[PDB]
Amino acid sequence: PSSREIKRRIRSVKNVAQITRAMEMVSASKMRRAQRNVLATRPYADRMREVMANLTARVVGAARRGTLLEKRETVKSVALLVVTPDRGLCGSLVANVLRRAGRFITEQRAMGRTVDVYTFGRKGRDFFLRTGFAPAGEATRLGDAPKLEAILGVAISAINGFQSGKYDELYIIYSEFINTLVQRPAIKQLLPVESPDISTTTNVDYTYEPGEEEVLNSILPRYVETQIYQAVLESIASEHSARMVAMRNATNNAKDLVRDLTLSFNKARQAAITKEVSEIASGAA
Amino acid sequence: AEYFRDEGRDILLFIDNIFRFVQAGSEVSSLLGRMPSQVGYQPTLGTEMGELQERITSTKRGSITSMQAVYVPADDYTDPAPATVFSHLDATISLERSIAERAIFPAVDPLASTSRILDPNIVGEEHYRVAQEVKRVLQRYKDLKDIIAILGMEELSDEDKLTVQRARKIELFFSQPFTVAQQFTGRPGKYVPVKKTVESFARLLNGEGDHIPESFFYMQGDFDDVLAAYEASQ
Repeated sequence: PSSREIKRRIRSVKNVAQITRAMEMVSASKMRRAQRNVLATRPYADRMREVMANLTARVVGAARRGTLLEKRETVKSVALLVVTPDRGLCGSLVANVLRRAGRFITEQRAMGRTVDVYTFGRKGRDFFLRTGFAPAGEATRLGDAPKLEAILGVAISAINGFQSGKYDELYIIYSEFINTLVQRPAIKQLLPVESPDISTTTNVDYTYEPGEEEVLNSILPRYVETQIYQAVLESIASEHSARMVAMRNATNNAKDLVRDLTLSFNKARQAAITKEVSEIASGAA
Repeated sequence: AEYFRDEGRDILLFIDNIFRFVQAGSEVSSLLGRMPSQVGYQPTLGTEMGELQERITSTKRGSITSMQAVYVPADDYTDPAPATVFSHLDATISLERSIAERAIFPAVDPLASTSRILDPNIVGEEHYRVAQEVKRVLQRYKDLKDIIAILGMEELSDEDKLTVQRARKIELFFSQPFTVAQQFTGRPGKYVPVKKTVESFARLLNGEGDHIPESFFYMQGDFDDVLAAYEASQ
């Protein structure tokens, strides 16, 4: 506080404000393109949604409700999927999703179900490595526009684990994009338990050339992979939105601190001028 | 006081705003035609200060337990009067405007407050360890203050985040209701013995009370009162 250190501080926080505003702008463009990608992925997702509803409408017997469609009893092992940002600055989003994952692990262990972690994004990977859980499936360096082929390394592993009895149920934790400003973590069930939607009510009778059971066993894994891809893209959009909000708040805070530091600098400047003129007047007299 | 000190009686000496002693000296010196030193202060500032303060001493015949108060012009701690006072003390306490504005009314700044007998041989090893840890943690928070201010709490590491939360709890916990200040804060005064203070802060640093929200450390006695308040709040 010597009217020169405060000047350096003011310059520093001004640089912070400029960098943060630039981050907010690029995060806005990122959110735009991520929303575009989500909407471009929407047709596959919803078409397969009503296709699955129609298929499970016909497959109603317990005997043929096997493989991925079976509603297993006496659940023993549960796998949860977590999608997290690869980088920080997201604000409370990473903390929120990891708190949700931790508490969900708490209830799943409360009922006696052993839990295994499958993580997208470096933040969740690092957190779960530090806390103790070894990543059963690890996938990082997912860009803002990931391809479905990039998720296979985890999704196929989870589906094979469920098929082999390793996991009796499957979950995903992702950041839902409620608004441009408001985002919460969400929980979804990955064992199908499909909805008796209008499609399920639809009685359009079909023909299954390779076979009903074969079509079922070939479409359930792809439906699950589509759900995971939707969740990952939703999480990417929420990541960019949360970074936008965090950087807007940081820019506003930096501007407020620049204002306060400018007030302090002006006070120091006036004090320095008063001190020097008082000393000069004393020396003259 | 010196008469009673010399005959062996233990004396408690309370002098208020030694700064007005220095200020009156400055005004008298200005009227006396002396050349002003630094900020309009008397050239004989150190000598007058020493003449007053070297008589405030516990000698072999008897002891004086002096407990002064000092007013810093506005919030200036580099002013010549407190600057000369600081070297004339065994225990220094600094009251900050910012802490008082937060209603943490005892308002003592732990980082700017020191004492000569904060040594494990005199005050005890556990007391010294707890105090030094409560200053280290307080420092970490002062270093991360700007990082928290602009960016936010989430960019800190997990251990930095934990130490920041513990530092805020410690700041709130130094608040204490006083019997004489019952008019301002409706809470009755609390007399916390030094042993209970050491135990409370050792428990706070150990990790106990981490789950408690920081709002329950405000204007409480020892850690047991905080635990009781939390339990009553469930």
